[PDB]
Amino acid sequence: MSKLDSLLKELPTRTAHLYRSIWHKYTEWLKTMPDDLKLFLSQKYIVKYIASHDDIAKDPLPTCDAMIWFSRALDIENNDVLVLQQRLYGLVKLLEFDYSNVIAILQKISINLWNPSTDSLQSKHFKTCQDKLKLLLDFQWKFNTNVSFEDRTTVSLKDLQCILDDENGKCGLAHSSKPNFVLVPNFQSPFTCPIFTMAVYYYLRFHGVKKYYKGDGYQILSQLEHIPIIRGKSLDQYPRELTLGNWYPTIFKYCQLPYTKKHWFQVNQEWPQFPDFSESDSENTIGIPDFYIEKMNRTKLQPCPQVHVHLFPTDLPPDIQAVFDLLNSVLVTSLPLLYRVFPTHDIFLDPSLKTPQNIAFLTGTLPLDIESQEHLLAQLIDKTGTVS
Amino acid sequence: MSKLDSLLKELPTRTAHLYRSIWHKYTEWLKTMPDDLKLFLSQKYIVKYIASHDDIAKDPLPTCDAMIWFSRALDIENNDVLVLQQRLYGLVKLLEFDYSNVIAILQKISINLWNPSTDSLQSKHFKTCQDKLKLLLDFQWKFNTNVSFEDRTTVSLKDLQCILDDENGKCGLAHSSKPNFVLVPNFQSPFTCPIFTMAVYYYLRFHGVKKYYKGDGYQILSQLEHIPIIRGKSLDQYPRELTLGNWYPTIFKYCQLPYTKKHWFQVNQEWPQFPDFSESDSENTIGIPDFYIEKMNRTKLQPCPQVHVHLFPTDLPPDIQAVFDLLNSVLVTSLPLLYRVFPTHDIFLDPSLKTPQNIAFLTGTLPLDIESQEHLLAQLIDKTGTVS
DNA sequence: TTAATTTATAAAATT
DNA sequence: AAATTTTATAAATTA
DNA sequence: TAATTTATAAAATT
DNA sequence: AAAAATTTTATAAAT
Repeated sequence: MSKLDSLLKELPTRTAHLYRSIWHKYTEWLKTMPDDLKLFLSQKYIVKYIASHDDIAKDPLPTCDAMIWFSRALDIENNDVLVLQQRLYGLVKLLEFDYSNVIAILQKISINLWNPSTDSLQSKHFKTCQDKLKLLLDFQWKFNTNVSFEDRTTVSLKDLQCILDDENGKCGLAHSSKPNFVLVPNFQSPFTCPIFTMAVYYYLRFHGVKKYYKGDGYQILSQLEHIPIIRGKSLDQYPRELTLGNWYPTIFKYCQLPYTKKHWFQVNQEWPQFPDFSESDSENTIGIPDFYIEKMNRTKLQPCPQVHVHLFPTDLPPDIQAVFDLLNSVLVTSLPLLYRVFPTHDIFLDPSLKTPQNIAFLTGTLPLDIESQEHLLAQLIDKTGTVS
Repeated sequence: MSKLDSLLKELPTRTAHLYRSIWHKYTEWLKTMPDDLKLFLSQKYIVKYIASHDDIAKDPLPTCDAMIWFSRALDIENNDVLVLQQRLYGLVKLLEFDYSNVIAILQKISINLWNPSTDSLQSKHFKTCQDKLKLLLDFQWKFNTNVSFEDRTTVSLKDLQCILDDENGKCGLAHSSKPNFVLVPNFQSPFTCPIFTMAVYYYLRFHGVKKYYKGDGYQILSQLEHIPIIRGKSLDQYPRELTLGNWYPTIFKYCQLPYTKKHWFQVNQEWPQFPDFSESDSENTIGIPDFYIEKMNRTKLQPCPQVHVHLFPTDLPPDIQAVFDLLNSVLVTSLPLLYRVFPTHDIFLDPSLKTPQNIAFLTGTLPLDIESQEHLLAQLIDKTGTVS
């Protein structure tokens, strides 16, 4: 703006200068879109700019400081500008944050929590594979989505919205409600995948295993208002906190990793987060740019594969169906692997998996060669009957 | 060629056709290069083509086969064609291979091997930080280059050639001789960098530590004909096979990871490998395309950071000097971090490090914020006096 | 020296 | 009909 | 019993 | 410098 220039005198020549340059770029870019004072600055465009330029992406900060300046250096609400700042720092923490460190904590347990044979733990909970899978689902969930606990128990499954977009090659489970997050399938590492986890856990939870553990039945998906993602004693509620706070150290010991409750029961800020916003498109999914999702779920976005085999019901209210079809897809996709590693898993004890056919496909071609999961196995403390 | 077409008769229509297209692409691409038959199929051009196209690179296989066909489907000598196959397959592993898995073994070890205090291990060996580092260097070295042990003992460090190219922003340690490999600093993860470990190691080898144990001296770099990348009892020789073979399991038990000797003392095929070839440029380093090096060293390529501090001698034979100055750069770059984590480390006991200045910067800026290294630490079995 | 908080123990209530 | 999430409550962590 | 890994007995250097 | 100790060499045991 004509009136703007005068306000860069007031600044040290050097920075006033960089800002001039940044500015020139961001505009000369912005001339690439359809559509003059403030609306030029809104999280959407600044974020897009920053993420779409490697040059900028690697070193975002001076750009961010610039934008917060230009913003507050214009008429923009103080709160507002600061919420911007929040989002911008979030964006960095995302871009820069290297997961390559945190990962082995994920790996370390995920595997040890899948292994149906754990001798080393006498602990009453985790007696079944369902207790295991419940906990691990929670944790994998926090790890990927970075969400508060209490918020974790606030989310009703019926709220969940399947993302199947084959136009753009996308699939996931999104929540646009109070917690704001998007989960994506990792097909290259099923075990560390929170959905594949939820798929197994949900098969045992609902279908149940005949002649072992009563399913809850899928009927209750109607007669019930709130359908917790993981179920405590009562059908309609998430497990109580402390309970979990007990389950957690029990596994962290077993895996011999140091445990801090605050990490998993409350938002972890050294860590990345999803923005907040008060059905998808090429570059974004629910409200969220895809790089956010790919980065926090640490896997490239893919289209839902099509299986022919249905372990989950095909008859169901339209709302939940798309979900269960997704869970079917992931489950059926990676189930052969699970069978080659932990054939001793509870899920395989259902007759339904005992049919000539289901046995046929569990035994057929492998999703990805074993020689891929070698490490992953290396990371547990109880070697099974199958050692490779 | 003219007398080619008739031989695509001979096959399946479909697989004739697929080759026809691969061919068309591939040739229509080569127009793009300066420069009449068998020449045109050479590992160089095929590899460049495959890697330079994301489309192919994701699914290299049909191309690779089509090429082996065309090759043997013209007059090309047998083993020769089979070598080409060897190369290609080696590529494919290189491209597709997921290190996301093998990783935590590296991590989980190197950290522990760094740690000066091992309460959980009694074993005599590795008592000195030297021994631990010796091993750790071997291990990281294999892990990064995938080389035979015997071959590991064949390499004379004078054979080593420092690559500093700041026009393309590259630095590393190269070998064009019998074993063929290139190593690169990982500045993101110094502990998991084999060059950093070789730097510290070397200081503790050559300069030694005052008041504890003898410096080997930087003189012997002339007198001796063969300088083993690490030394056993004798100055001029690599340590014997059985010894290392003793070390290794000792560290893994301590770290509670399984152990297979074949993995570290012989080529591991499941794993990738560098090409054999019988002073870099933009896209390749010794003989080798850069993606090979970035992928197998699992770090982006960068320029050598210039340091104003010299822990290594600035007076030497021109041959070895460049090498050290690299070592110095890595060492001086990452040393503050090591100090903030393991002060207790042997290296800090030298007076030279007790100078008003050397302490001046060891306490100065930090290379990358600690909150970065939380995980890496989380995997050790002995928590030091400093805890975070 | 109050808080606010993660752990560590004792009857109870349900699945 | 057993057994452990659930309350409940205090002890031991801190700030 | 291949062989490939592991432990034990005199020895030789650092 | 003389004397401690573990890589060494070998050699047998065992997987």
